[PDB]
Amino acid sequence: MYDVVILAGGLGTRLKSVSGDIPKPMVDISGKPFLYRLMEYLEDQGVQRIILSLSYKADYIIDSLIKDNPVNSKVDFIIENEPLGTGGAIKNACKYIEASKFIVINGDTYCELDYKKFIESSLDSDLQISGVEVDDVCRYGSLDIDHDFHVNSIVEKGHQGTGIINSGTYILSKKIIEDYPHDKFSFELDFLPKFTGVFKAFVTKAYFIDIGIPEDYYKACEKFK
Repeated sequence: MYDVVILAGGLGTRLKSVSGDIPKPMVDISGKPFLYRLMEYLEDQGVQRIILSLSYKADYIIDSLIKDNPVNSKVDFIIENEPLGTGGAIKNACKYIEASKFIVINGDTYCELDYKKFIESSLDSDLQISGVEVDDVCRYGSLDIDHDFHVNSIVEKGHQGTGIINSGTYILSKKIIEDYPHDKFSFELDFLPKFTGVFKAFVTKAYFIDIGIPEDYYKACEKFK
């Protein structure tokens, strides 16, 4: 089981048009912050080490975890003092991973994935993304993949109908991004169009919610009581 990096920076504070002040990962979900429920699930899956990449209000979040540690998994913090982007944050996290591969997850996403099966589908790739099959992919970014599940492109939200949600969860070999020439960049908009290695999707029908979507936010609160 790999180390997990959770990207909690650069997620902004809005809900649609409405701008907020609470770091999206700390939104209360029926008695517990969203980030805590995510970490509890990871611990249940066997995660032994979590790396929290933080930008906006890192201290508030740190203070929180000290006060209440929802998990016994090893937890490390990384305060980004300038916006590195999603790619820059992953590159920056590489220094702390000693193994050759690790997991990245967005901190405003909750997906009840089978991580042991995810790790196994990734053995013959240098980059693997988790995709979630749904009936209506309308509200979500989606994946355009071929009949061998090679990822051809990451598709912006807006397309209606059946589809595979871009979960933002990856398994990657550190070597592909560790020495990326830029310190600040977007993983999906800057890195992926350049990446020439084997890039496949692990596709499931896992429970998935994105807390930046109002309907999933209500769903989550109801789910958890």
